[PDB]
Amino acid sequence: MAKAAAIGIDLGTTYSCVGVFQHGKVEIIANDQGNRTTPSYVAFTDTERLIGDAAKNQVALNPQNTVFDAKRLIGRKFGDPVVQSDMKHWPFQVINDGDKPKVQVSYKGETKAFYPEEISSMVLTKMKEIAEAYLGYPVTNAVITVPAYFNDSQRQATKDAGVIAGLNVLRIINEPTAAAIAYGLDRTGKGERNVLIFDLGGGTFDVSILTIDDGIFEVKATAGDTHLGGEDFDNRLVNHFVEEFKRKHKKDISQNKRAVRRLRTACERAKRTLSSSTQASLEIDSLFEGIDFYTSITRARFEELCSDLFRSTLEPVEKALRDAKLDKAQIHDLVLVGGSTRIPKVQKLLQDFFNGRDLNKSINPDEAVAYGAAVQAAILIKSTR
Ligand SMILES: Nc1ncnc2c1nc(Cl)n2[C@@H]1O[C@H](CO)[C@@H](O)[C@H]1O
Repeated sequence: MAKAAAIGIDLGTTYSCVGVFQHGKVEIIANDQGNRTTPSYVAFTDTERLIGDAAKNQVALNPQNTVFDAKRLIGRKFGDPVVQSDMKHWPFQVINDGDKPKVQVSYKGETKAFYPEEISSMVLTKMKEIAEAYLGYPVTNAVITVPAYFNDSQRQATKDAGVIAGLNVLRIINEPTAAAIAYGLDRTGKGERNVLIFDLGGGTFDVSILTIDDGIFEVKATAGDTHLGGEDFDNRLVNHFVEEFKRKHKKDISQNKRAVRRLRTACERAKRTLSSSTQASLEIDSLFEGIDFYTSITRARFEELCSDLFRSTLEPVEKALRDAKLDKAQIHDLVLVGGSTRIPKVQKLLQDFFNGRDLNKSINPDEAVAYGAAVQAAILIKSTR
């Protein structure tokens, strides 16, 4: 029953996803708000602790006590220059507890501090409860994914997050490996298969090259930009609309925090529409000083606004190919991961770079990692019996 069941969890920097392999198919499980992905956010309020959508929805009102980006801290020392650099951009407090970072917040009127693995365990507990509500029984066995470049300390702290969350961690697997499993790229018989995973998420960009020799995976190269993702494209749209509002009304909205946030969420939505329509409309009632902001933008203008950012995704692709000592024609498969890979210009740039090649994109890119993890969790729990 529950002991013969296992889930696959993609514990992402900005969003998390949970899947279950049953009756010959993967089911990506929708949360209680009907969403197939859940924000990796934890909010501490005057009455409760919020996780996911409810935590993301109140981030504007409670920025000091809304934790996100715990994956950027997990398994790291406080003195790490990555931690020191990132801390300058977060609205929550990061403290030092014997060279280990802790996030410090106000919860129910009291000062509390949490290890990154305790924050990630609250995200994992939520994914576990989402699976349990779908299945009708508690599931405890899980496969949890991590980036291919995570070292032993980051992998161990992720497994610790799983234990705190009440999960039996069957295995910690690499995100590009789970994505290759989702597409069945390890079941092509004999002979070495070279796979490139192009993973463009909400806040990070990763390129991974894997060799699959008779079911055995080997990471040949990892490249990317830890500070490039979908949110940079939302911000390019924000700057455009701030300049358009200034041209139409001769008023600068940039300093009004509420106006900028409402414009930001509307921009994120319009950006998503631009992946399937050639135009999107913004409909903001009383954006600033009682002025409605009803406008539109073409996909052509959006592509111009992010042109340099889209083109920059090809430098880590070339870098990974040189590190792996492989030419483009030596790559057998191209896999898309992350919601931002739905952007048509991004697909066109990657396809043209690989000389007109087909892309593996039939599985929802923001769900491919959880899909593969769910497949692996089923194989692993079956072998355990
Ligand atoms: N249809 C889409 N077109 C463009 N961007 C998208 C789309 N869906 C998501 Cl999610 N994202 C973005 O992916 C990230 C999460 O993986 C977020 O930045 C989200 O906006």
